[PDB]
Amino acid sequence: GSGEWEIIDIGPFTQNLGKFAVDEENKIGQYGRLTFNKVIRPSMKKTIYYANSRGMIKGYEYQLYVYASDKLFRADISEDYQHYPHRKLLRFNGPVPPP
Amino acid sequence: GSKGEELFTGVVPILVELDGDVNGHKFSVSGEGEGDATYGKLTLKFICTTGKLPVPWPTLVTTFVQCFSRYPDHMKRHDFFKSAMPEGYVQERTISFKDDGNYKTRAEVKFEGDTLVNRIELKGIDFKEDGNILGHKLEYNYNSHNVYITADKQKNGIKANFKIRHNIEDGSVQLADHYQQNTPIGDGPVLLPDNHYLSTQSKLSKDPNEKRDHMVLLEFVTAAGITHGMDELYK
Repeated sequence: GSGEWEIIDIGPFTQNLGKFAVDEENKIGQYGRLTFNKVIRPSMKKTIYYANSRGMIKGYEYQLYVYASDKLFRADISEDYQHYPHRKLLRFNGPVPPP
Repeated sequence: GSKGEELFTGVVPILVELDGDVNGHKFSVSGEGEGDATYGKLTLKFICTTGKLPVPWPTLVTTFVQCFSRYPDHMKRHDFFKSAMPEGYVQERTISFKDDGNYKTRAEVKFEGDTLVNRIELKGIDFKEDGNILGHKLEYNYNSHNVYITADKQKNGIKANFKIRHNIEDGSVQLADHYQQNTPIGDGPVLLPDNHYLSTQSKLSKDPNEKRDHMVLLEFVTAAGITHGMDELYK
């Protein structure tokens, strides 16, 4: 299962998660070619656990608001330590209204 | 007590090199870090240099330097590993995964300059295509184990037996039975130990900045199983 969502800051590492999302979305092509602008607040994170009685940490999930090509998107990213490559884009859509 | 023991009184740089072949799947790994046997402490980072590792990282932890074990003062006469340095020792294992395939490893552990180097060849066979190992069904974590050691006077070295417990994603546990033989490379005298064991704790982690398939290891190893001060009871 998973833990609870909590706010995180939007430093360079979080910006890089946004760049990852836009790179991944560009491979899929639904929105044409997008140019990363910025990740804005709020950014959210939760812990992912193995689905068994030990409940150890398996990875993390992120929810971001990302500007690309001056339009606002919502991107969800998972980090899963069991399987390489560890980051996967789960969701990328919009444009959405500002938070 | 050995001459080789003086080589581990401070922090020692470590290099690890592995070439593997599991069910035909060839791969290579490089690792680097340091060890501080005063505290039984190892810090290492491994990178697969051939792309994606075809087996789970946890399966290779025991293969990737027991000379960094902390031996208590009253047990220093039983530290074979340091006594073999700097010429070093050969470490051979068979690792049998219960209801699956097996690894066979031969490694040389020795100083090259100031660096302690572990160079490994590994061959795995008889693995199931969607078993826990080729199927990548192991949790990315590690348990604490004891390594049980006895002298092997015949070969002027030691042998060890232990069973690794690998957490499986479905909640089960995969056993990996380890049989190990170590023998010195040189022909200086070595220390042949009484029965004892190494108590080992390991933490696995990831480098958030690393794009390669990789493993970060923090380990603590402490020798145990021989009582302290027995003599004084009879005085």
